[PDB]
Amino acid sequence: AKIKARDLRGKKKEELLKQLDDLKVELSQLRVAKVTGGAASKLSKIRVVRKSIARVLTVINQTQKENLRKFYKGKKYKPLDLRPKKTRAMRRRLNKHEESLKTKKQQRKERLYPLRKYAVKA
Amino acid sequence: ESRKRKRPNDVDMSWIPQETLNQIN
Amino acid sequence: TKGTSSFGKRRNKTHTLCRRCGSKAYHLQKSTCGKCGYPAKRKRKYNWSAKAKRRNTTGTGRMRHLKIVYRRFRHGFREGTTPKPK
Amino acid sequence: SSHKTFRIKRFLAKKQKQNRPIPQWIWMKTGNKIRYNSKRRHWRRTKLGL
Amino acid sequence: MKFNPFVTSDRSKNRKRHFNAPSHIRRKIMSSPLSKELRQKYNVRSMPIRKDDEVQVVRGHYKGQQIGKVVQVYRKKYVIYIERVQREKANGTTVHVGIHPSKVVITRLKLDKDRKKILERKAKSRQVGKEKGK
Amino acid sequence: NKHQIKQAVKKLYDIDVAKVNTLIRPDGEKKAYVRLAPDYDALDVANKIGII
RNA sequence: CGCGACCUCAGAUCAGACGUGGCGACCCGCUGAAUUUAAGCAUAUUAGUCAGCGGAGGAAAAGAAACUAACCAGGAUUCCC
RNA sequence: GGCUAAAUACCGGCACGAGACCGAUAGUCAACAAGUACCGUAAGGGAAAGUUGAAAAGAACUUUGAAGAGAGAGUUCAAG
RNA sequence: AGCCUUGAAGCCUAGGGCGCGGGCCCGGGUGGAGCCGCCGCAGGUGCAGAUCUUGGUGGUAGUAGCAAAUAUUCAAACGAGAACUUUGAAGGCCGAAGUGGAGAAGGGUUCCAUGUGAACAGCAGUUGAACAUGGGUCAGUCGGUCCUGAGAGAUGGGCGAGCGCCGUUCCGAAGGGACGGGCGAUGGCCUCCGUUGCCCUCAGCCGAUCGAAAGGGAGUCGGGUUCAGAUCCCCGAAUCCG
RNA sequence: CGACUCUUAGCGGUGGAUCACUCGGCUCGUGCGUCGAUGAAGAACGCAGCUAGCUGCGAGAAUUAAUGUGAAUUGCAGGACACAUUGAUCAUCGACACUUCGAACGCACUUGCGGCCCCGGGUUCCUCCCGGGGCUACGCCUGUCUGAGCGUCGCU
Ligand SMILES: [Mg+2]
Ligand SMILES: [Mg+2]
Ligand SMILES: [Mg+2]
Ligand SMILES: [Mg+2]
Ligand SMILES: [Mg+2]
Ligand SMILES: [Mg+2]
Ligand SMILES: [Mg+2]
Ligand SMILES: [Mg+2]
Ligand SMILES: [Mg+2]
Ligand SMILES: [Mg+2]
Ligand SMILES: [Mg+2]
Ligand SMILES: [Mg+2]
Ligand SMILES: [Mg+2]
Ligand SMILES: [Mg+2]
Ligand SMILES: [Mg+2]
Ligand SMILES: [Mg+2]
Ligand SMILES: [Mg+2]
Ligand SMILES: [Mg+2]
Ligand SMILES: [Mg+2]
Ligand SMILES: [Mg+2]
Ligand SMILES: [Mg+2]
Ligand SMILES: [Mg+2]
Ligand SMILES: [Mg+2]
Ligand SMILES: [Mg+2]
Ligand SMILES: [Mg+2]
Ligand SMILES: [Mg+2]
Ligand SMILES: [Mg+2]
Ligand SMILES: [Mg+2]
Ligand SMILES: [Mg+2]
Ligand SMILES: [Mg+2]
Ligand SMILES: [Mg+2]
Ligand SMILES: [Mg+2]
Ligand SMILES: [Mg+2]
Ligand SMILES: [Mg+2]
Ligand SMILES: [Mg+2]
Ligand SMILES: [Mg+2]
Ligand SMILES: [Mg+2]
Ligand SMILES: [Mg+2]
Ligand SMILES: [Mg+2]
Ligand SMILES: [Mg+2]
Ligand SMILES: [Zn+2]
Repeated sequence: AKIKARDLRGKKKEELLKQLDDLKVELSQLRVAKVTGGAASKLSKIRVVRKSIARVLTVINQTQKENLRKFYKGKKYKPLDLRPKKTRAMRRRLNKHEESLKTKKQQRKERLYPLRKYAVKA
Repeated sequence: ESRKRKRPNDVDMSWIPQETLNQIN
Repeated sequence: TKGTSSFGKRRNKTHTLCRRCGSKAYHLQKSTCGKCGYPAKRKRKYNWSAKAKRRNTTGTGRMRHLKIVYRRFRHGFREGTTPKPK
Repeated sequence: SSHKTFRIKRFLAKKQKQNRPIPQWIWMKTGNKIRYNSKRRHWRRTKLGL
Repeated sequence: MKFNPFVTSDRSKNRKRHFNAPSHIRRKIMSSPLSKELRQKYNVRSMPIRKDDEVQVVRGHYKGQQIGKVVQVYRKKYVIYIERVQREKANGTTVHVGIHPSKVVITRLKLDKDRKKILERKAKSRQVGKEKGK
Repeated sequence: NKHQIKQAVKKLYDIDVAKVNTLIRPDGEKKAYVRLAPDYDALDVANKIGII
C-alpha cells in the first residue's frame, strides 16, 4: 500500500486530490503523535507520508501540464512557462528559417558560380 | 495468492484549469 | 573626557541591515548601503579591493540557477524530452 | 528593546536556535571530527551588532 | 603502461576518487574473487560482494577454511561482516570484525535474476577476448 | 492570520471558535490561543485531537 | 458653425515584442594620477599606466587602400620572426 | 556609408591532464564546520587549527574517594 | 644484482673511534616504513645577532597585590564539605534628588522552573546573569500603523563622457473624479430598482513619495488569576469606529 | 650532618620541534567557452525521527518524477499492508517543482496601505465581511483605439 507514481498516472484529478487529502490528514495526525509520545514506528512514518504527498502532487502537476501543452500546441501564443527555456540569449537568436535566408543577389551568385571539385596533377 | 503476486493522445479537458476554459467561452 | 567617559553616550545605531546584501551597512539617514550601494540599481564594486570582490563574487553563494545551467549546457540545453521509458 | 521590528525579532530567533550544543550521536558518525559546537555565543561575552 | 590521455595516474587524484566514491561505485570496488570451483563453472573471476554470499577468509587473523555467510556490506567503511568472524568487547558482548572484500573468496553466490544477468555478461566478454587471441 | 486560523480549526476538527489570540514566540513560531464556543468542551475536543 | 483629409503631438493595465542587472581573465570606448628616475627639480619619465565610468563576445576589435612605394614594383585585416 | 570567417588573446567560468614545484610557521588567507571564528558604526580587517590503532578491539569487573583522580584487571605487537 | 618489519627516517646516549676543520663512522636505546653511497644535473641550500617573524619557557615570584563608598554576630537546616547558601533572631546601612517601585535607547533570552558544581564568577560556594534540560511575551480600546515638522526624494525639465547629478513647482496636455441630466446593454426581492458602457454637465489646488514607539491622532476600566504574561487571559461593566 | 647551589647522567614532567605521511596548494598545458523580467548574481528565512555547524534542498524543502544501476543507508532507531517488473541504494538528469528580498515591478519598505477582474464561504440576488486566484513598475519599437492644435488644407 505504498504510493508509487506509476499507480497514479491514469487516475482523475478529483480522485488524486482525494488521495492527497487522506495523506494530508494522515500526516497532521502523525505530527500530533510526534509531540504526544508516538511510537518510533509512527515517527518513521512521517517521512514516508511527506514523500507520498510529494509524489501525488508531482503527478497532479505533470498530468495538468502535459494536457496544457496538448491544449496550446497549435496556438500561436503560448504561456511563457510552456515556451522553450534554453537560455535568454539562445531565445533571442535568429531562428532556423531566418538564418537560412539569402538575398536573390546571393542566390544568383551561388547558382552561376558554384564551388567546384578539382585536382591538380602532381 | 499473496505469494503468487509477490514473485513476478488528445487533450483531456478535465485536466485544464477552470480559468482557461472560461476564456474560450 | 574624549575616551572612556564618552564611550557611554553611544546608543543610536548609524547603520542597519541592508535588504539587498544583508550586511549591517545600510546608512539610515542617507538611506544607502555602504557595502552594496542599495538603493542604487548597480552593485557597488571597486577594483582597489580585490579581497572585497572575492568575498561576494559569483560562486560565493548558492548558485541556485547557474549551477543547473552548467549541467544543462553539457547536453546542449535539451528540452521537452525524456529518456526512453522502461 | 521591547519595541522590536518583525525582521529584527526574526533574526534574533534564528540566532537563538543556532545557540545550542551538538547532538551527542554526531560523535559516533564514521568520519566525524567535531567535538563541540565551536560557534557558541554568549549574550555578554560577544555581541551580535544588530 | 597507461596511454589514455584522459585517465590520471596521479596518486592523490586516484585516492580522492577512491575514498569519495559514491555507493554504486564502492560496490564495484568491493569485489571478491571466486573459488576455483565457481571460477570454472561460470567462467568468471571476480564478483561484487553481496549480502548472503558465503565466503572464506584467506588473509589475516581470521583466515581459515570456515565458510561463513556475509551478513553486512558496510560500504562506507569498505568492509564486510561475516558469520563467526567476530570478537568480544570489554563488557563481553560480541562484535563483528570488518574484513576487506579483496581478502576473501566467494564459495557460494546469492543468485537471483540480476546476479545471473551480471554473470553471463562477464563470461560473454571473456569469451570474446578469448576468440580475439585465436 | 486570525481569520484563517479560525477557518482552519473549525474545518479540521468540526468545532466552533469563540476567538483566536496569537503571539509570535521568541523562537519565531506563531502560537494560537483558540478559545472554543461554550458548548464545545476543550478537554473533550483535545481527546479527539489526541492532545490528551 | 459643421464634416473630412493630412501634419505635429498626446493618453491607455490597448495587441505583440524588446532593454534593464550580474561576471569581467581576455576585448572595445573614455577619463586618468602620483609615488618613481632625472642622484635637487618644473619639461620629460613614471604613463596613456594605477584608480574611476561605460559596452561586449566566445573571442573582441580590425579588415578588403582616399595603402606602401619610387622597385624590373607590391596589393584587405590580424598574429609571429 | 556598410558587412565579413580564419590564423591571435584569455590569472574569471565548466571539465580535464601533467610537474626536477611546496609539504602544515611551507604551499592559496583557507589540507580542517575559512573568507569561518573574531574586531570595527562602517568602508574594511581576518586567524589559529592535520596524524590513536591494522581493526574501536576506546579499558568490563573489583576496590579508595563526594568527585576529579588512583591501585588492580583486561584489549593490542605496542597505551612505553 | 645498494640497505630495510631478523627493523628505515627521526630522536637520546658519563659507549668506541676518525678528520686541522666543516663533519662522519660504528656500539647501545627509543621508533615503526622507508632510506642512503658514487658519477653527473638543479637550487627557495648552511644563522647568534637584524628593538628580526611565529611559538614555547624562565628568573623576577608564591612576589606586587586581592585596602574608595561605617558591619557584622548567634542558632538551626541541607550537605562529603559552610566566614560566604537558606530560614529564624539580633545589630546596622540606603533614608523618598533612595541601595525603593516603573519605563525610553541599548541588550536579546540575560526572564521562569529544575539539575550540576568540570571550566567561569581574580577566596570559597551547597550559590550565580555560568553550564545543562525544559518552559514563558495572548489587545479594536497600550503603541506601531496614519499626519505632517526640520528635512529627504522621484517624474517633467536641465546638465552630464558616463555610473549619474541638479532640481521639488521650476521650460509639464500633470484631474481617471462627481451630484445631476440624456442615451443604450445587462441583471434581481424583474413589481421597479441596481449594475455596467457611452455622451452632456461640474472640479484650483499647484505637487509622487518618505519623514516622529516623547509632536498631532476616535475609543477600556474594576476584580481575579501565573513558576514566569496580563488596561492583552478569565469574571464583570463600558466604549469608538465601520 | 644537613639544607641550599652548581655540573653530569637515569627516570618523570612541560612543550610540540624533528622525521615519515598528504582527499590541500601552486605552476604549466588542453577542450569547451554556458547568466538574467521564462526573474540572474547575491542575500534573508525555513526544511531531517533524533540535527547545532558544514553540506544539500524550497512548504512536493538532507528532496518528487523519470532513466541507468542492481541490495543497501547506517551514529541510533524504525520499516509504513518499504524493498527484486510492487526495485534498497547510488548515479544520471531531459519531466514537474522552485518561500522572502534582490535589475525587483501596484505604491512604500513598517511583513504598512491600496485598486481592477474572477472564484469560493459567510446570508439571502446586490451590498458587506472573510479566503483564494490573476492583474496593476520605467523606457522603448510595430500596430490598434481614443483625442488635441487661432498647424496646412478641402467641402460646406
Ligand atoms: Mg539589391
Ligand atoms: Mg545621525
Ligand atoms: Mg557590555
Ligand atoms: Mg583481474
Ligand atoms: Mg498590453
Ligand atoms: Mg628626483
Ligand atoms: Mg635619490
Ligand atoms: Mg624630492
Ligand atoms: Mg605618455
Ligand atoms: Mg584599470
Ligand atoms: Mg561597470
Ligand atoms: Mg551590461
Ligand atoms: Mg555571452
Ligand atoms: Mg566583429
Ligand atoms: Mg596585409
Ligand atoms: Mg566591423
Ligand atoms: Mg599547522
Ligand atoms: Mg597554520
Ligand atoms: Mg598555512
Ligand atoms: Mg605548528
Ligand atoms: Mg617542517
Ligand atoms: Mg607532529
Ligand atoms: Mg612502540
Ligand atoms: Mg648531553
Ligand atoms: Mg602507520
Ligand atoms: Mg626547494
Ligand atoms: Mg635562530
Ligand atoms: Mg603579599
Ligand atoms: Mg524592579
Ligand atoms: Mg528601577
Ligand atoms: Mg573563584
Ligand atoms: Mg535569574
Ligand atoms: Mg476583551
Ligand atoms: Mg508616513
Ligand atoms: Mg535628487
Ligand atoms: Mg506617533
Ligand atoms: Mg537545522
Ligand atoms: Mg525517485
Ligand atoms: Mg530507480
Ligand atoms: Mg514608517
Ligand atoms: Zn547592501
